[PDB]
Amino acid sequence: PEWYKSAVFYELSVRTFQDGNGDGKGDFPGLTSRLDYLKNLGVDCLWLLPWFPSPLRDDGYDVADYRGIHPDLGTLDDFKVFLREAHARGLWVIGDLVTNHTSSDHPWFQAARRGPTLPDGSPNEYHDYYVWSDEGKEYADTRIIFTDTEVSNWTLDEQAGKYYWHRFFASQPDLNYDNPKVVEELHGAARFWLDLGLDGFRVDAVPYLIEREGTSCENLPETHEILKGFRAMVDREYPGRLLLAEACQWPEEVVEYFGTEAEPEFHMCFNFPVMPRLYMSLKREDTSSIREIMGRLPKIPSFGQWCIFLRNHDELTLEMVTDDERAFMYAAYAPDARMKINVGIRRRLAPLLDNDRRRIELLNTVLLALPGSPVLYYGDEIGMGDDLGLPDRNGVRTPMQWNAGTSGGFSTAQPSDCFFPPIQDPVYGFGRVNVQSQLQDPSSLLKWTARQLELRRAHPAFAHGDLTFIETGNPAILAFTRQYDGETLLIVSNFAGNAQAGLLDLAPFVGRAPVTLSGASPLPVVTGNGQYPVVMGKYDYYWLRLNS
Amino acid sequence: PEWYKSAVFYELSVRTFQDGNGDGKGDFPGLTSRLDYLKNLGVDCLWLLPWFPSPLRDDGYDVADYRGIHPDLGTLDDFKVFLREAHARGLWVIGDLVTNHTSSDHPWFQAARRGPTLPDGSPNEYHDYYVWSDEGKEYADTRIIFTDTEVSNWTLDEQAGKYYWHRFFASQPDLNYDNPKVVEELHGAARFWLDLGLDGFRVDAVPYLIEREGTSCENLPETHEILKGFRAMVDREYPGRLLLAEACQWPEEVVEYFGTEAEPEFHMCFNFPVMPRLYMSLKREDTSSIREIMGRLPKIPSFGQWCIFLRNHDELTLEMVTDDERAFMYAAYAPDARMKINVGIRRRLAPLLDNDRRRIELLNTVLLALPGSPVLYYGDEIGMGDDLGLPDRNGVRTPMQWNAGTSGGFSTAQPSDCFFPPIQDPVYGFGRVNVQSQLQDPSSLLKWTARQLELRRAHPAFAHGDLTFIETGNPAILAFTRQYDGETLLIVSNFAGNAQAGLLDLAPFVGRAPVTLSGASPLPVVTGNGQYPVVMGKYDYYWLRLNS
Ligand SMILES: [Ca+2]
Ligand SMILES: [Ca+2]
Ligand SMILES: [Mg+2]
Ligand SMILES: [Mg+2]
Repeated sequence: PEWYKSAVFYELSVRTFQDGNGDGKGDFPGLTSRLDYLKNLGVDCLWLLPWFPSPLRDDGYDVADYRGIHPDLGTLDDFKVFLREAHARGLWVIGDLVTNHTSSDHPWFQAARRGPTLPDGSPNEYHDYYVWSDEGKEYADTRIIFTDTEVSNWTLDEQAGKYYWHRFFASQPDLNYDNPKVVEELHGAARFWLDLGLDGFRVDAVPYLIEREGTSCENLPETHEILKGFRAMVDREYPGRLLLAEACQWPEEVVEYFGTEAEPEFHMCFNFPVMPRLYMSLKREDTSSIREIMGRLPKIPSFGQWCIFLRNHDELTLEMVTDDERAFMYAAYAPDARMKINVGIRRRLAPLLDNDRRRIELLNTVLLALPGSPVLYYGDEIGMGDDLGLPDRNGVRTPMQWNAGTSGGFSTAQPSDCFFPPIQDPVYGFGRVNVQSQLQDPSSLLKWTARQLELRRAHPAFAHGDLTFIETGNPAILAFTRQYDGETLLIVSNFAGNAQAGLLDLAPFVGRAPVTLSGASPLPVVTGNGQYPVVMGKYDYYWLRLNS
Repeated sequence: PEWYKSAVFYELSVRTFQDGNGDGKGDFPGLTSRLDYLKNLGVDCLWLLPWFPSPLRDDGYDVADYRGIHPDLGTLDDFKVFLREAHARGLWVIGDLVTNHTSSDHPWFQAARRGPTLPDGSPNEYHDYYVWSDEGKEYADTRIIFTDTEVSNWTLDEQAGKYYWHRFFASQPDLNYDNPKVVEELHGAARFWLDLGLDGFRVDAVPYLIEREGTSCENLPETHEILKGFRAMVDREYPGRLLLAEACQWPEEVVEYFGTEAEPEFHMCFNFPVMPRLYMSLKREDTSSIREIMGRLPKIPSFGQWCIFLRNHDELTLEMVTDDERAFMYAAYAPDARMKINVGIRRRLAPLLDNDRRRIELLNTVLLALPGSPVLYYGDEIGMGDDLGLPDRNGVRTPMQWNAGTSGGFSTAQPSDCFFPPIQDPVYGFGRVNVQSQLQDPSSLLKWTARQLELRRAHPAFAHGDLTFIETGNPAILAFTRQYDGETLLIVSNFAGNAQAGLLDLAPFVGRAPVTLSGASPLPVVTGNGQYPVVMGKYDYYWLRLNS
């Protein structure tokens, strides 16, 4: 099976991981010097956030050169050293392809804004690279994604005297994918990095590629068309490489980004639909929305694999939940208005869960036990907090906390000279929360995460097995089976904060012997009608094997 | 009924708790300013470690003046203000009465080592306050308690040309309790403090008052008589004041330090027999130990109440335990040789349990649920560690860690200037383990301990009920009821580090529904023959209520 199906992912920003020269910004030489840490954590694949030259108006997602390294982060040779040294340890590394839009400082758009026709006689080839409007009335009935900061997806450009389109900030003008010249430009930027030996791409914001008047301008077939062209190129020209899609839509729409077996698209998509339902189910102590939303995801093609996660560099997004659910999630997890941003919640995993390690453990359990490949977000393995006095989603991207020395070992610059300030409070600051202390503590959250990934890595049914929900008689208790290659695991999880009893329907497995995955503690044989009484402590997780 | 039966005790030492004036030594003004903290934690009664003038060769337990305040800790003035502010918060205060022995620098031993008769001709009435011999040959068949330091319980005095008796250090000569003037002198010392409003005394080294030839010199009939007369004096004269006794012995001998209804002795005694079995059942994952030794405890008088603890200012003592049990304890809990001392182990609780919060919560659960009155060792509520670079048993008496500031908030003197250095290592140092942090953390151990304590006081069967073990089918699971005034608690505890199944024998309670104590979540009703199946996750505790 493909490497990505068996891999564990780790999402970092090199501007925020490890500063190597005291300017207060993370860089590639600083990341390289930490590769052993990630290896020994149990990670296989590093997903780096954008590293290209950029004014950093959307923290680097507004690219002004698709084929360079941002001068903050080092040189193209620093990048090459880092790639051969990650590969030498057997890590894979994937990039972030920002295909929907460039920065307005990108030279294509400095060219395009001159207008269809140059001051010179001739037509401007670059004008058609972007999406222009005389009045800016097209594509109405089209939501605004960045809702706390933009009032329209059209913006007036003094130079061109026309309107240009942008799904995100005005600093990020959309690329026009109806121009074949733009599709080649994208292909050629991907080739440049694959040629360097990068292992693949997380492709950002795929639903918003093609616009069409009279539609929502999400998930249009033309978009899927272009995406299949990209997969067809990679298949032909770089077999083995991974394309991974960010596509925050509803179950029915997300699954289309795998394409089909006849016409493949992405190898992987994030499982955005479950992520918010995990959090809500913990507050209602009812797990049915996990079962409902999981049950709407169809099966995916053979090459496919879900990517599963709890948090990331962005807001905990609520754009694709019911209106009732979003109101509930705000009251439950954003009690201060400062905690919201756009249509989401800008908080890290530990503070979302009141820093309760029993809860952090339970959720990481469910992350690791669901059909997919897990991606961890840097710092959640040590329980990092957030800095809510920082603009946009930056309070969730503070520097990695390595020890209790200057700026948590991230830099020898002082906290207020760092790009973002490292967190310094009594609960989450680097005095209390850092890698070094957790390397020496036998019962660390970090030690726990490592040992828990070891446990998954010894049981391939987690990566490759099917999934079937067991009836339980108690909505607080979620049980399911993962089956593959003969092995049958049974995962049992309590979303309630006190003891719960359940009655599992194990009728398909009468005569079988449940043992724990850790130390094979035996449990009673499934007998009779297979209805199986269980009791569970607050936030307990049972990882079982049903022996035939 | 009697206030000590229903109280939570907290053991601290003034010198290491809080320094008010910045000389690096804890003082009574500093302790006074922290009474809010202990009141809020849920503590009812402070239990102070010897505060008297001393050369501190055994850390205050070698007393040189029974009626004063050691100048390190302030004046008798400051101690008065302390008792007032404690009492104004509804806090009882008991002291330590060190009764078997005094310091070489006590005026009595100075006067006594001047021979049986003086230079002038008169008799020396002080020579007989202490126990002398000419050859040092009486009382073999007697052990050395400080096996690591002392080779004989006799020690020649250069100046008196005789040997004096001492159970502990040669710096702490044993007082002679065949001399009735000594008894009066102790009643005189106790009344000094009772008269100031102290609420009682723990009496240390109580089993060693009387020596007799041919005998063990422990637990002697004449020893209980002096004690019986101390109880009489107190009851007759300061009624309602508490007498607590440290007596590290086998169960059948410890129970008679209560004496009887006819002849009362102590109100309370430390339950030394069970405490080392909690630790052994954890490692063996086998609670048979605890049940064996609890059944060997005979019933106690009506005024009687056990005092349960996990740890104290001393080594974890293994003297009163089997050779095989001691070898098991050392291998499991003393990996390094200098963690051993005096047939014991000198580590604090959190290091003993590998800093595993699940293991720490579990044993605090059992401390709080066994029948008796619990005593907390200071800093265990936040998870302090120990320092083995300090001699003797001082490694567990580090300054209380209040916040991340200078010397952990214990003093403005910097760490090398403190009486004992405050701990600074990466796992248990004050930058990471401290009170202010855990006040702010919604999910801290300090907060878990306070909540668990107020969950206990809400259910008076813990303090007063009886105890009945319950069959379980699985040695790793301990289960028992506490019954009192028509309330039946049910306590189920998993001492294994993975999931365990049990069959709870609940026949008496058929028809009744087990209800969770935290949140009132109901479990299914006990049907059929009372055989009630359960599963439990690693180190789980269930605190249940049975309702008819
Ligand atoms: Ca677009
Ligand atoms: Ca004596
Ligand atoms: Mg730098
Ligand atoms: Mg002082």
